[PDB]
Amino acid sequence: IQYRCEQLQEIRRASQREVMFSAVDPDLSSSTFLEPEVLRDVREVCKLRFKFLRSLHDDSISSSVHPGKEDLRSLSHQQWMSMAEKVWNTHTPNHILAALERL
Amino acid sequence: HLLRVTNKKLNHELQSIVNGVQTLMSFFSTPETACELSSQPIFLSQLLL
Amino acid sequence: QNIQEACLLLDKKQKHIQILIKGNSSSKSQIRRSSVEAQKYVQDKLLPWPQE
Repeated sequence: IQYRCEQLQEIRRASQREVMFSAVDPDLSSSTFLEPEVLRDVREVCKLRFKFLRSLHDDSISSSVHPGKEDLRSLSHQQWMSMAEKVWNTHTPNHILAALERL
Repeated sequence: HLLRVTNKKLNHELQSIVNGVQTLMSFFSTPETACELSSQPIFLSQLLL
Repeated sequence: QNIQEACLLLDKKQKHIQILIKGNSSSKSQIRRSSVEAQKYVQDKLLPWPQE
C-alpha cells in the first residue's frame, strides 16, 4: 500500500504547475529555444499517428492494394501504440493535455 | 508481557493499513469546490478536457 | 479523360473528408463517454473500500 501511495505522490508532484509553453512566434525562426519534452513527445506521437492515417488515406484514394502492406501497417500501428503508451507513462496527464491545447 | 507487545504491534500494523488506504483514496477524490487551488488532478478522467 | 479521372478523385477525396468529419465528431463524443466511465468506476468501486 505504501509503495502505491509513493508512486501516486510522485505523479502529483510532477503535475504541480509544470511545463512553460513558449508561444512560438512563428516568425522568430532563430531562437533555439528548447521545446519542452512533453510537447515534443506529444507532437511526435501525434505526427506519427497523422502520417499513419495519411498513408491509409493515400492508399484508399490510389486503389493499389499491394499484397504485403498489411504486415507493415500493423507494425506501424504497434509502433504508435507503444509510443503513445510511453507518452502516457513518462508525462503527467495534465502536461499532455496542456501540450495538446497548445498544438 | 510478550503477548501485550505483540498485541501493540498488531494494532499498529492494522492502523498503518487503515492510514495507508485512506491516503491512497485521497488521490482518487475529485475536489468538488473549484476554490481549492492546491489539489492538482492526477487522473486524466479527473478531466481537464 | 484526365479531367474526368480527376473529377473522380476529387469526389473520393470529398468522401474521405465527409468520413473524417463524422469520425472526429464521434471521437469527441466517445472521449466524453470514456471520461464519464473512469469517473464512475472510481466513485462506485474504489471509494467505498476504505470503510470496509
